[PDB]
Amino acid sequence: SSQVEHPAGGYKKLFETVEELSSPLTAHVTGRIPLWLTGSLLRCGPGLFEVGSEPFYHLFDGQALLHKFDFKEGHVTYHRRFIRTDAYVRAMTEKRIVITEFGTCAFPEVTDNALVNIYPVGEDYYACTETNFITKVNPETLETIKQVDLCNYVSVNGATAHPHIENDGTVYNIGNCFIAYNIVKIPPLQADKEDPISKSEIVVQFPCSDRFKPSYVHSFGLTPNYIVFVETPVKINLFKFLSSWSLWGANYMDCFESNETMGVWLHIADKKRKKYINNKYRTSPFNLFHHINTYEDHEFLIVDLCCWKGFEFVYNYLYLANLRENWEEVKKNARKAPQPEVRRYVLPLNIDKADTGKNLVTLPNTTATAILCSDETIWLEPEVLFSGPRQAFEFPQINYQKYGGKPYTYAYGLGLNHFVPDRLCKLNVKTKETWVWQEPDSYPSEPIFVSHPDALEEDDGVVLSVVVSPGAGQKPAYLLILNAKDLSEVARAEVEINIPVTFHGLFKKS
Amino acid sequence: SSQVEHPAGGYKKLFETVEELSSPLTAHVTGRIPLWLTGSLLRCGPGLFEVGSEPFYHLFDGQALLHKFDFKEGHVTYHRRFIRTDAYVRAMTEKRIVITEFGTCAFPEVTDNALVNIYPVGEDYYACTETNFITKVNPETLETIKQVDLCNYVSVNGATAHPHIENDGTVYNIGNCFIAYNIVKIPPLQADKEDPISKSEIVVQFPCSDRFKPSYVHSFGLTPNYIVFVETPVKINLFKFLSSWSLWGANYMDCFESNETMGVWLHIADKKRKKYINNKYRTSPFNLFHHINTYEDHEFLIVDLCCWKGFEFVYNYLYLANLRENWEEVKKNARKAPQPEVRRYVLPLNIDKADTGKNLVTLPNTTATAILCSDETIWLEPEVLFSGPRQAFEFPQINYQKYGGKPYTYAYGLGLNHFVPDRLCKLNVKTKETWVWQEPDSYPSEPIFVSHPDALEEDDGVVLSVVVSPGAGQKPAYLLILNAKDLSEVARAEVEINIPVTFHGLFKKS
Ligand SMILES: NCC[C@@H](O)c1cccc(OCC2CCCCC2)c1
Ligand SMILES: NCC[C@@H](O)c1cccc(OCC2CCCCC2)c1
Ligand SMILES: CCCCCCCCCCCCCCCC(=O)O
Ligand SMILES: CCCCCCCCCCCCCCCC(=O)O
Ligand SMILES: [Fe+2]
Ligand SMILES: [Fe+2]
Repeated sequence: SSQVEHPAGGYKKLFETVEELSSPLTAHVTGRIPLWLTGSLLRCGPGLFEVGSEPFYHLFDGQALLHKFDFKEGHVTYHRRFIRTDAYVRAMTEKRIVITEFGTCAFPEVTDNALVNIYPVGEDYYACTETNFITKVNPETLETIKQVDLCNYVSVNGATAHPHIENDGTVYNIGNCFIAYNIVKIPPLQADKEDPISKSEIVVQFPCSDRFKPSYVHSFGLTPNYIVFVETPVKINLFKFLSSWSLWGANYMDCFESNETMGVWLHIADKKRKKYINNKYRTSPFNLFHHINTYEDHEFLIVDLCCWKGFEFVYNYLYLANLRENWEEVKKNARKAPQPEVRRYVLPLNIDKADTGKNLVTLPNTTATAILCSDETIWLEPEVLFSGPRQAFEFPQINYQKYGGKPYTYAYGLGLNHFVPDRLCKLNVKTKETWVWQEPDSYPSEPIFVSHPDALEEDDGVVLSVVVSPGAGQKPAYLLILNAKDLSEVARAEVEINIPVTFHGLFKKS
Repeated sequence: SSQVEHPAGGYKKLFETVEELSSPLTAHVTGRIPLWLTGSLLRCGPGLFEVGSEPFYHLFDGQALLHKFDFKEGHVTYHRRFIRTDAYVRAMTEKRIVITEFGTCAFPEVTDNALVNIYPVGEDYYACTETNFITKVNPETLETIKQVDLCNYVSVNGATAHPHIENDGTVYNIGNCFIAYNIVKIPPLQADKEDPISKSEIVVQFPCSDRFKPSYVHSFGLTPNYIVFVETPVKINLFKFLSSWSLWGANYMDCFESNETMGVWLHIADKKRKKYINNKYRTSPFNLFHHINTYEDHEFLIVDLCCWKGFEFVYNYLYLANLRENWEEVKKNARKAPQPEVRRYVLPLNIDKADTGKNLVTLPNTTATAILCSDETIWLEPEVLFSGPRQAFEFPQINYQKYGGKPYTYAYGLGLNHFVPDRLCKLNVKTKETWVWQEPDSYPSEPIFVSHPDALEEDDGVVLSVVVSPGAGQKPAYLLILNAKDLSEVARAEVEINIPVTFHGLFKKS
């Protein structure tokens, strides 16, 4: 949990327009930047929160800004450029809001505002949002290369900002199809050197709980042998979605509703046999954005999730007007929102009818349960790993390359305090011990883990976070490097300009 | 959690017949019994697990044995006597099992085998089970005085072994009525000196979820202004219950079944206005035996519970044959049982329709939620206070006289390890810190708190537990005194004879 209030309102700087740079700045280092840290931290976020006098309304509406911190020989640079999307380019051309964003209807066509994340496919990097358009970008210059329409290649209406990436470069993602949820597989770059997106395929399909209302989907789980998909009660109303949007004046946010009675349905597919498995896993209602990690342990799937307890769409609390309120009002507004909680669910793969009415979760080191009912639904209860009053352990990251999809012990996260990011966290998922890093009037980003090259242990490395530190006596922002063992500070690299909120990203080793 | 295995099987001594004493034994003290500790620890349990060659089958079948440790001027005695119930007396007379017990059908009429608890009404003390018969006993000699049939006074078929006792001596309890659950109020002893049981009344009534199947009920919650009842999916099948029992050969255990679809329904009544309040609180399935404590905080009820996650009846795992198995087999048997978990539920008293779809739990220091649905059910999620793999924090006790029904911080409990009692626990319900007391091959009882008589703080006192320590190198049993602050040992009082399992009891100040 956080141990801090924010009466000064410095968090408002997360949602304030900035300018791009024409070339990299030097970042003033204090402490010691590890000499083995060589490469680029690449992150996305909104950077332009109004076009002239026309305002963007929602957290996810501001125009995509691609950020880069470079690390070489203990020295750091910072650079940023707006992504030249249709949304941005046409807004600059016409000097108004042209494309409808998530929560901002444009007055008189799908957004490609790639403000959320960035990931590799073959030798390329793509910025994304959650729509059918991803944007190829140059990871060294931050130039925008190409718009790619996933619909030209596979049958999906969108795809998440959280694809899983296997060690050979294979990319998996999930997307709505208008009804199913399709898993897309993009193969690694092959000898022929042609673009791996042109070899995309749907490998497996998950069914939908309601023919006319698909669930919103933000991420999914992957193990060597299984794919896990969590169907939440946040639904997309397709009657509102597929009508004339500039008639009645709609945006994406206007098309969501909550199903009060379904709870959550969890789904598994066989990854290698490409086959949906018909186990009716059921539990109580929550929103889910980020899976932490998933793994196989005997005949069981361990599914670790950042949950929000309730069926109301958490995105309702993320209009900019609310996030720009003063501290007492920010807290008041979040009182009735769903409560964040890290939960471990355990999914049995061997369902014996003879165990009807009992708990199937026979593993020795969890309190998670799974009850086989007579209708063959399997009712799940979680083991809670972390729970704090409006204190979210969010934007989770692990040592992904070596532990993604596998037995693991540690996760790192961004700590939200009534939705305001004010700390960095580490959770031991076996023991539930936590570690916190926190300074007054400091607003960090998702922490990203980078392994030490001679690491023996899961947490032998650092985490990198971009921190916004407003109010003079300090420089506006900095790159924070923390030791992954105990979250003690190793270094920081201060810059002379503001940085707004960023959502996701990656470290690119060079 | 426990840190101990039990390969020696010493826990079997908890379920072995003992002989009563004709007068008190001296208990050899080591360490220093507090000089302000003056009075008697009174506890009930089974003491006779077979009649001749006819065996009792279930944990709750053995014949009631009343235990007493006396404390005066740093010296301790121990005494025990079988309760002269109809079950016991007739078994001694006829030299066989005459009355059907909970899980033991008698070959050829309700049991009054008062093996569970003991409590005060006016100037009297009554041993109880959960039936319509309670047994008046003498707290100084341990003589049995008389049988009382609650049906002669109030309309109930039974009553729990966990009445609440207000500071003036008022007694509240709950019982099934064959359909409702009735709250019985027994007033304090008045000037006229007549037995307060003759002034018993039903003050309020809780409705039943199923006309033909009432829920099993073990305890309930009480605050200055409210009564809380938790209706679980463990049901009593009245078609099986009310048929001729010695025809098809039935016992009490044979009449229980689990409703797979209702989950848990929570109920509140206005204590002072004597009125059921019609709020449809709903959550997922669990068994519940013991409420820890209940209290009012602004317009909310805080409801702390020892839960078992699942709908299967936990009492199915408590046949003596299973509890007498070897350790590896005990653990194996408990793998599919419900998982124990301490949970805090929070019940809003102000339901505004304008908040439909949202979390009503606006308190600042909980993660518990309560969601108002369109059908007006209020779906609850808990804040988990303690969770360990088959490690139950059970038989909870608090500083009851000063904190029962009120804001509080500390609970004490008996720690079960795959149902085997092997430690004593303390839980801070605000911070979730725990403290443990544990020795190898030692099997404690429910801890009971005694305040230092001039204490101003909540945990300024001691806990008392009766501990079975088999295997030579030690005396068979002892009374354990721990400091309530940190569970560090203060003293023990060893006795030369075995003591079997005991369930509940009290400290009687003299
Ligand atoms: N990560 C926050 C949401 C944001 O990425 C976003 C911004 C703009 C549109 C949008 O749409 C999501 C839908 C796309 C089509 C298929 C259904 C989901 C989603
Ligand atoms: N504490 C463990 C259960 C035990 O007290 C017990 C032993 C024997 C009979 C019995 O009956 C409970 C029913 C009484 C009538 C009303 C329904 C519950 C209960
Ligand atoms: C760094 C963000 C701070 C302000 C917003 C915090 C509220 C986050 C709520 C949970 C996560 C929602 C998903 C956002 C990340 C994404 O777009 O992938
Ligand atoms: C000291 C008891 C040890 C053996 C039984 C442990 C299993 C207890 C399960 C939860 C509590 C059930 C109620 C027992 C006490 C009572 O009858 O009131
Ligand atoms: Fe995300
Ligand atoms: Fe009990």
